[PDB]
Amino acid sequence: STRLKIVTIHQEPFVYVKPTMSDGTCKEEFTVNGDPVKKVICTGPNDTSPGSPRHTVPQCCYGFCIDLLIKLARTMNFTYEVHLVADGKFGTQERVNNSNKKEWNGMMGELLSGQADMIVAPLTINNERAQYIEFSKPFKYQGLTILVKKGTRITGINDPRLRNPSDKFIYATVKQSSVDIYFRRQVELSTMYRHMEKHNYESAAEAIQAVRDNKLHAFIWDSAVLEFEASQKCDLVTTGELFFRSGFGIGMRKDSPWKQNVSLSILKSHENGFMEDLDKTWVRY
Amino acid sequence: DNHLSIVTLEEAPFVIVEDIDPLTETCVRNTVPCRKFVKINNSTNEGMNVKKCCKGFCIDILKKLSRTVKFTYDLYLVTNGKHGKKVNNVWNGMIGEVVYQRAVMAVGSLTINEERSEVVDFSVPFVETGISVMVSRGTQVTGLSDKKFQRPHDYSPPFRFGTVPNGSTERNIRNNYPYMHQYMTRFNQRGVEDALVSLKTGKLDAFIYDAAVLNYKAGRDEGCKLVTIGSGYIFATTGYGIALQKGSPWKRQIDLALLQFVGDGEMEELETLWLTGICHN
Ligand SMILES: CC[C@@H](Nc1nnc(SCC(=O)NCC2CCCCC2)s1)c1ccccc1
Ligand SMILES: O=C(O)c1cc(O)c2c(Cl)cc(Cl)cc2n1
Ligand SMILES: N[C@@H](CCC(=O)O)C(=O)O
Repeated sequence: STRLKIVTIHQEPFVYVKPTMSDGTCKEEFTVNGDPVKKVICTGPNDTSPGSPRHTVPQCCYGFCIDLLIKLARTMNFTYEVHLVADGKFGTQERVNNSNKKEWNGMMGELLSGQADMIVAPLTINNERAQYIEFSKPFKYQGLTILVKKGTRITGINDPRLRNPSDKFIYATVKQSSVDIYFRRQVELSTMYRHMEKHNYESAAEAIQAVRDNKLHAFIWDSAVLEFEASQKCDLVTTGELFFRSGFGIGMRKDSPWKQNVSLSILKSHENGFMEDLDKTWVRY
Repeated sequence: DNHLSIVTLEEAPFVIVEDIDPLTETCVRNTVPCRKFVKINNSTNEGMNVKKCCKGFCIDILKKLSRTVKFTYDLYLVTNGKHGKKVNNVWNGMIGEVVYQRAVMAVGSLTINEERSEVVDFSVPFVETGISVMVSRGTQVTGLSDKKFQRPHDYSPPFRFGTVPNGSTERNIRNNYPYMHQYMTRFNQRGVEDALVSLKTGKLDAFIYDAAVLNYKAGRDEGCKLVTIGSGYIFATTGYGIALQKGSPWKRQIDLALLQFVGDGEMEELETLWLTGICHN
């Protein structure tokens, strides 16, 4: 078939996921600035629970990455079907039993096994993944930053209340997340990691609420998300300079005939203001 | 063969050129040899390849790549243009040196854009950049779509804004906003330093230029009076990339090595060493 199988993941504001309405269509929504929200049907599991059947049902997807897909599809003249990654993960290498050989899970695993032809999601470009798949030039540049209550002054990762931690100023990230792994991996962040390990949260929503409830003083997380959170919640701000800059890219297999033109299209969309429009639509307010 | 011709261009703090130490005729400390063709006079095109020394953020990237990817190199400074522009259907600058095979690669403050990617290959980005706007603190500008830029004669007096021509920033403005662009050319700046002086003394209202260089200059500005608009506003976000010849056998290993430097914290070290300033916002 010539229809491309697109795999994505729920991650706001890049991909929202909602149920269809009673007639199986997606609710009409707009922005106050006028434009209808473009929505696509994505099939995927709708029960995350462990050991559960993965009953694939049509759902409604929209957001920065879906707008980007729509544009690429029209510009490059392809059709597509979207589904949500069956195991709910972005993609890490995990060990098999009886073997020290690793296997990718998540969206990476689906792309490599042929269950998808393209990953269209906020997929961090890094060395480990690039050894196995091809990435476009970044469709979104971002990094790590720090979410605090309005009025809290923190210069960034080199602020004294971060570098010399105490329980008078608690900071933390999400357990087992890409940020936690980054803080573990880097030896020079050892005293900060020791502090964070005492305080890390189970989810970003929980960390973000704790910042609101003055139980967590600073939450360290991906800047794209935190800028979106600051945009809706006027009591919370980001603070300090970005660090550990990174980019999100479209993912394709090594042999893909789409890779060159997908990347040129992303460059074109940055240069002509399309990407800025997506930023103001989905990441600001 | 693993000995490579590589081209660069001075632009602090990414590439900084020093004279060689006259007593030793060697490049020491954090510097590497780099040659520059210099004319004898204006009548003939006879010249000398002058031995100089280079350092900076992009030079440290080169040193790391040379070590990790295992090549040696002969580094030279381009003298035919600057970063790269297509003139009468012929690329000049760093891009041109790669297209016409005088250099295996170009290392410097070289912006990735679509038209350059048609004639060279780019590595993954190793510095985030794009287009920013520098003003004297207090001056109000929303971004590139600000009406004062897009329809400049709708204001009396019109807003005074310019760029340094012939790079990726001018090319983007020319392609996107024809009226803006033709208006701006009377405010063309010969270089970044001229523009900063013009801003600070109020002869210019805004300077539109590469985001990475403007963020660096804002960070060291005397009195922290020149700022980039917005919350680090960047239009047409992109990166500096290493330019290689189409189909280069070096691209894959250069890409993986750059991405490894990110993962191992090496990129954070180069930021601290070269890109930190005392001003913030
Ligand atoms: C203009 C804003 C800012 N741009 C920067 N880009 N990179 C750094 S640190 C070096 C680094 O992390 N490279 C890896 C990134 C590169 C991009 C894709 C992900 C991997 S700052 C800047 C520049 C100059 C002075 C002050 C701020
Ligand atoms: O492994 C990943 O690609 C990854 C991992 C993450 O945790 C991400 C988060 Cl929180 C937000 C966003 Cl926008 C992208 C993310 N990507
Ligand atoms: N870095 C730019 C030059 C400066 C600019 O035009 O912003 C380039 O590669 O053309």
